[PDB]
Amino acid sequence: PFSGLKFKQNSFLSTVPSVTNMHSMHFDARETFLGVIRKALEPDTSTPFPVRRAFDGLRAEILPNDTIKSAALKAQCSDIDKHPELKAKMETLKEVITHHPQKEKLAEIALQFAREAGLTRLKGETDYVLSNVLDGLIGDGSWRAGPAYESYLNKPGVDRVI
Amino acid sequence: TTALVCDNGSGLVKAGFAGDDAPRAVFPSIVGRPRHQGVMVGMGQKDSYVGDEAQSKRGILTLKYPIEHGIITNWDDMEKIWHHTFYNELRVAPEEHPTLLTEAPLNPKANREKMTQIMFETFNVPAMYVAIQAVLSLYASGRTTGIVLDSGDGVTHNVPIYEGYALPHAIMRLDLAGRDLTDYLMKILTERGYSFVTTAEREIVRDIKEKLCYVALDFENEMATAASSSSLEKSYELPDGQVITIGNERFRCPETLFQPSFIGMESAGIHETTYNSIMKCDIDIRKDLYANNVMSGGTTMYPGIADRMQKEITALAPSTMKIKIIAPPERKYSVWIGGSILASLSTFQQMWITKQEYDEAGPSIVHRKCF
Amino acid sequence: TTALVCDNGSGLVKAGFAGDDAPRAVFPSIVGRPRHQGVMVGMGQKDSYVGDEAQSKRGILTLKYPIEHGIITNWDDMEKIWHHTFYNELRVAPEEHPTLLTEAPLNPKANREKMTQIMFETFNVPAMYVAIQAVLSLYASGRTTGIVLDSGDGVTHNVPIYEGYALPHAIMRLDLAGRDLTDYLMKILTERGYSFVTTAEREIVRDIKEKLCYVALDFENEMATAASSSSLEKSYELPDGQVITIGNERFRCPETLFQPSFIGMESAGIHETTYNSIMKCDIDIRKDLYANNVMSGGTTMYPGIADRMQKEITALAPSTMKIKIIAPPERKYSVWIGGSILASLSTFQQMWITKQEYDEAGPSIVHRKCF
Amino acid sequence: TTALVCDNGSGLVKAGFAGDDAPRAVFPSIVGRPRHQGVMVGMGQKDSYVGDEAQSKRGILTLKYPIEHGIITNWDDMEKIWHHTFYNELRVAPEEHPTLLTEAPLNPKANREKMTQIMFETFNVPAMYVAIQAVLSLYASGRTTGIVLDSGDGVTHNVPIYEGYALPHAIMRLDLAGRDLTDYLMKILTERGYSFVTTAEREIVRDIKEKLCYVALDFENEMATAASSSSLEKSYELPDGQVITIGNERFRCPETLFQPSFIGMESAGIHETTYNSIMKCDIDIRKDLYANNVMSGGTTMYPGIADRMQKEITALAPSTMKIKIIAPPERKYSVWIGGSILASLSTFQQMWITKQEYDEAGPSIVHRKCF
Ligand SMILES: Nc1ncnc2c1ncn2[C@@H]1O[C@H](COP(=O)(O)OP(=O)(O)O)[C@@H](O)[C@H]1O
Ligand SMILES: Nc1ncnc2c1ncn2[C@@H]1O[C@H](COP(=O)(O)OP(=O)(O)O)[C@@H](O)[C@H]1O
Ligand SMILES: Nc1ncnc2c1ncn2[C@@H]1O[C@H](COP(=O)(O)OP(=O)(O)O)[C@@H](O)[C@H]1O
Ligand SMILES: [Mg+2]
Ligand SMILES: [Mg+2]
Ligand SMILES: [Mg+2]
Repeated sequence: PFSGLKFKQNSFLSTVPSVTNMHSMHFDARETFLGVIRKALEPDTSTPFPVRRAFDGLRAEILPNDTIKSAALKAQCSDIDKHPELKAKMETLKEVITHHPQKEKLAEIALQFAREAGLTRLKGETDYVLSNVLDGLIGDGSWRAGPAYESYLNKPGVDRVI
Repeated sequence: TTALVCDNGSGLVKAGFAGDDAPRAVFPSIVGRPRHQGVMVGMGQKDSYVGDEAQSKRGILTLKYPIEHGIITNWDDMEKIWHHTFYNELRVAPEEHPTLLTEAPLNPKANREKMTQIMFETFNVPAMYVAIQAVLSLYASGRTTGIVLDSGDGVTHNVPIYEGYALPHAIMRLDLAGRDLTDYLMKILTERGYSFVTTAEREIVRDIKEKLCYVALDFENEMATAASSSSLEKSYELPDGQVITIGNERFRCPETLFQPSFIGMESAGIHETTYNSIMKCDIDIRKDLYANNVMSGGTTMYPGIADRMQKEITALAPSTMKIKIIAPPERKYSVWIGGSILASLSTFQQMWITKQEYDEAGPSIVHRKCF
Repeated sequence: TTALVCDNGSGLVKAGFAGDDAPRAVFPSIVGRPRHQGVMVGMGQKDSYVGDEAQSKRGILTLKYPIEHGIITNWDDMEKIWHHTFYNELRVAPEEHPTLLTEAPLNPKANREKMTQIMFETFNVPAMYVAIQAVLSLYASGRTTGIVLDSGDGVTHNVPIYEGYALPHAIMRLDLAGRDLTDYLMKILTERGYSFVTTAEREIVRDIKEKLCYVALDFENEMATAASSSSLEKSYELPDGQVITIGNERFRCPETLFQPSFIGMESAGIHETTYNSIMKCDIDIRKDLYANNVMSGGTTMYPGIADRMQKEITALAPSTMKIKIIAPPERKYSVWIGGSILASLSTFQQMWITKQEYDEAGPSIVHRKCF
Repeated sequence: TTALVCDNGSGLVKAGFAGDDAPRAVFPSIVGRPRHQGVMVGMGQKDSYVGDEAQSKRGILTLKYPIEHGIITNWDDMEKIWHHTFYNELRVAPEEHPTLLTEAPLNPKANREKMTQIMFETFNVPAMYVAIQAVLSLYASGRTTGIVLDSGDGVTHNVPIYEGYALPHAIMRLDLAGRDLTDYLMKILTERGYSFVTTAEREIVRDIKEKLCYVALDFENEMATAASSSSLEKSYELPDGQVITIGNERFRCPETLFQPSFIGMESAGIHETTYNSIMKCDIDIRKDLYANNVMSGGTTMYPGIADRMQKEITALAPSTMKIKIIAPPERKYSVWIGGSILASLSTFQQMWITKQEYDEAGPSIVHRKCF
């Protein structure tokens, strides 16, 4: 449905923050991961116009720029059944990011935001956008468990070593 | 009622009202995300500094520019800087005053189409207009003819223009500019060991450059003065306190404008692409372009740049007739000031791009408004 | 309702409620078993004294510390001391009030993982939080920037931090601290014959140290004053009655902070690992770290320690710009007081580690809470 | 008659004769003073050990490196190590054989000027020559084109070069290298409690690093293997006897080459500054640079480093065309072996820097010998 549309390569490398940045306690990882997905889905100008402004027109009510619009976006994410026409337009974007040409480089960095920044600390209770965008990049959706484990205690030998 | 004029500078966003002599606020075009822990609980907010507050706090930020080479790249950040212009530092409602964006010639179309689409559908300004950089600078001259060496932070370009009429085929444009100066100055400080690596130090390299670097009148004979290095070196205090000094690297950096092979780009220097522009122009105008050369843009605030190109174009011109280099003392703001004039003309209020004619036109309306 | 803050001191456990100015109870972190016959029949009970009652009864006990080098070693005794805090001296139910443990940076992970597992599965506190030592001490400063020479009884460490944001790679940490002072003071009392051998005498060495030892402004020139030994010596009454005196050993002991080769550890002194931390920090912050150096921790209560490091960092800094040493008169309690502030902030009650989120997380939850 | 080639390694001095396949002697670039009493009367001599004898005796020495970041700092010690090369381990008279020093690109000029002045006016060699590191490594390839990821102990750098001709403006250089790996490995051993503090332990950290650390193919998915920590951990016997073990810290340390934000330096990884170098090169050469990527230097002996960057540059390149990573099995000695070739060419004996042309030239002669 959005055929004839493409993106420029490596469009998001300036946007992904440092690892010491995302180890912050005042780091609301939602609006900076979406801000990566916003920049990563910036359509290349080689796409023709009538598919460009439609796909951009789908974006502004899905991935807004202002911090009050995305905070307003989460408000209907609690009752996504009662908002079908925006909920139905979301899986279109999920279909687009499924065929994204740098999907693996996204999917490598997408769950790098999940562990180091704690993006997926709800694990099944995250809202509708962070659910399917990760499910757009991670096919099996196996991100539910796995970042929580960190191999806490094991001492196969001697005590403190000096 | 009044109009705003806001030169989208590649390095320094210059902005202000129409009819004002000086631009109201000039701040560097820097957006910056922080890059560290933030173990404080209160000061961890404001996750993206922009402008002067990113300039002062530059030690903990990854300073990135939204515009490179005159082409607006990061449109998400470019909203953030324009929101900082209108609300945060001009304190004006953008929906009430008309704006006037400015841009370089020969940039991509989508740099212009997105720029108007992000102006109406985000800021809802009543009317806008996009101007070529150098054709504003003749309004700053108060003179209707002559080419312009408009060298900015991101791009340099020549727009030859006779009285009224421009020469669109003879517009030449080189991407060598102040960032390519700054990046080459970073390369040659390492020869003296002053290794300045990251973006915070890339900022203070420009403070070295704008305070110290002059361009030489005769490059080789003044290089030979640096052989008997007696009085060439000055010395600059870094923000930490330790001091540097710099010798032949002080003038060898702005010779990139004249020998672009120093940064290895295969081109003619800005003295020669001047003459290559005037040779492209028709033969009657060439007498008047030689008498009318407007230096413009903040890169051309190097001391000695007027005395150099007046010498060097004379080497290329036929020597039977005179050359002039019109270098005013307001070259840094010349694009804005000419932009401040053009919005104030009574014959201009029909030349805008209104919203009521935008809505049936779409973003291609600016291509039928002065190309 | 209210929270408890209990700094797990390496030498002195400091504890109290949130929002209180002074910590409620400060007692030395000493557990001690008796070591003799006990031929009395009634007084033979209470086979492990801890805290002040181990301090007064120190002559018949083997006084051992549960924490060495900031690392909690004997977890069996570490329960016994925390049970003494909550029940025996604060008289509060731990199941009702939230706690806030504090710890050094760069300690092992199991020092943190066991500490939370022994907090929930033993004391059943509602919510806990673990804080880095020195980042609490800036809350005691009421100032959001500057490195901290937080030298405790067991470890010293520097946490450089700009406004909000810390520098995790530039955190430096040396194990030289007050016990390494005390052990070296025991070595140099033997040069005057005052052989203090075992742990009861190791306690009274610290009473010699905290009452007498000052650090010299200029080490060699004030050593030469001890050559003409006229007014340097003071004299200290031991608990039995016989009196000692001490000369050049009074200031030569706290020079271990500056010459760590005295105890033979190959390191830079705390004046130099200060500067080595600030050189690791980025170049913009260095101007502000030099103006903001917070002495903290009980080891830095030596008289003259501020006048020394202000002199000595000045020897290492570029002399064109100023240095400051922020040494408040509450440095002994600065980690607690800043800990008392941080628990009292209204923006902090979402930053805890609750039990209801612990149960599906396990002890690795503190690694995703401020590292 | 024959020439010597002696790669001034930032970590390991590699040396030997011209035309030899293997370098004659490889010893670590460590000078070390002792730091203790020496109450023996006979063995107190030789107050500065250097090389392998400083390596074996490393427990009583303050091991310091003369070269950091590819820049020779301590010129007094740098004489001592070169005197150890010629006399103590090669046993050759330096006045008879020509030498060939090697160095990194973009180092300071005084690192080159002093290096030739300390070569003639101290060792009196007949003729010398200074070579860029990576341009020697193509001679080891036997191939005349392609960029080189020459990552040493002290610096990594890319020298893109087409057949014959180099690209001087596209030479990129990052200071992240094996010492920055070693220092970060010391930071992350403390998370498992293995506190290795001083320079003797900094040596044995490198023995941990070179024997154990591999780089991961996919960082996050192989980090998730360390969550179910079953077969990742190996275990290493320290020189005292007590054994360590290491889990996710084994591969997380060489990810500093790819995420330089781990040590907090704001840069692109060596996979990306590869691609940033090739984008700087002209458009015809880019097809051949992608087919010709030479890994070189001892840092790139990590297992899996070729399989990683072949994957990761493929993520950055346009996928329509192939990539190759030329990782020979002699990458540790590739700079020497290519240096051994270049001195042996019959077309090279006019390319030296002789003493008879030095004497009227002074130390600036090397700036007119291959920059
Ligand atoms: N006084 C000065 N001396 C030398 N260089 C200067 C001076 N002022 C500005 N510059 C250079 O000019 C640049 C500013 O150009 P700018 O006005 O932003 O061009 P544009 O507005 O077209 O982007 C700065 O980046 C700086 O490098
Ligand atoms: N007034 C003082 N004068 C000198 N030294 C002191 C003084 N008070 C405490 N100290 C030293 O500081 C140590 C206490 O440090 P403390 O604040 O308990 O650190 P921590 O809480 O990290 O254990 C004691 O061992 C003592 O030697
Ligand atoms: N086989 C190996 N496996 C892993 N790391 C290695 C190996 N060999 C060398 N290194 C690392 O590479 C560095 C040696 O690099 P080197 O070739 O000496 O660079 P240079 O010669 O420019 O000094 C050492 O720090 C060592 O840690
Ligand atoms: Mg300009
Ligand atoms: Mg303390
Ligand atoms: Mg080497």
